[PDB]
Amino acid sequence: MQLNPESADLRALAKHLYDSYIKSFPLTKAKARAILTGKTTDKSPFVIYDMNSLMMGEEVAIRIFQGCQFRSVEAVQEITEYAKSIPGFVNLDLNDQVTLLKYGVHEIIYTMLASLMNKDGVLISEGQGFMTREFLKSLRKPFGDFMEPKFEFAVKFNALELDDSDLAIFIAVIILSGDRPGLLNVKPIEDIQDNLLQALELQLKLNHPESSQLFAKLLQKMTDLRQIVTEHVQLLQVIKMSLHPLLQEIYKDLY
Amino acid sequence: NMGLEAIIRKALM
Ligand SMILES: *c1ccc([N+](=O)[O-])cc1C(=O)Nc1ccc2oc(-c3cccc(C)c3)nc2c1
Repeated sequence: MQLNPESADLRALAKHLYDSYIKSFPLTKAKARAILTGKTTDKSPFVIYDMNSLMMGEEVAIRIFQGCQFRSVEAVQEITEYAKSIPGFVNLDLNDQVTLLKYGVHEIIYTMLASLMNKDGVLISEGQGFMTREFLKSLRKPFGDFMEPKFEFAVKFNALELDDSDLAIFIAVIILSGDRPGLLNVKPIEDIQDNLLQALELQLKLNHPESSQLFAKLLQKMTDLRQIVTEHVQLLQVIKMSLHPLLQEIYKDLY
Repeated sequence: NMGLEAIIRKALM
């Protein structure tokens, strides 16, 4: 591996994407991690770990889903804005742009949800609450099974120890998937993804000397992410059961 | 479906 015009153009793409990521996403992984380790005086979250702490702290399913889906709108707008900054993206057929985001945003939401999770739980009410994993898991079926696979994904994903620089290229790779159903012009999307993949591979070698197969492990995680999105459809069937209104409100902030 | 599509088209313009 050599330092040359190719590599410099790839480091320039990585920087361009990092900058547009920072403009596009107010809640970064660095900020999330800071909250979870108790640095941010500003945000010291109340921990909800059981029914009693739930009270102090202040189809049911379909209603939750209607809720979170509408609350995703801000994230969807941020990712859409982020996509406009990927070189070539706005030159693609408009329908493909829309198809790429329609499928991609769910994967990106779960990717950025991992930033808000550790093994103990997940940040809620934008940094102000912390819902424990085992409390969520304790709830009655089917609700108890909702978040547990995302924690499983998040623990394995967070163990890769990606930073925001890494994540900005990863997210771009996800957006530019040539296999999404109904794409019209697969080739120009693959052309962009090829370039982003090169940038990601360089980024990971420079930023992660500890793990020389991180590139592959991180691509495999796209498979995991695809599975979690797909599992939501199968959970609609399992569902076809009362739940405390405060837990309903909390679930509407997850995904 | 068309909700998400619409929000994305709005966002893209
Ligand atoms: C909201 C709130 C809480 C949970 N939960 O605890 O599992 C889930 C949601 C939710 O609605 N999540 C969600 C997951 C996956 C989704 O995939 C789509 C979707 C929509 C349109 C096109 C595609 C390809 C995928 N929407 C989802 C919503």
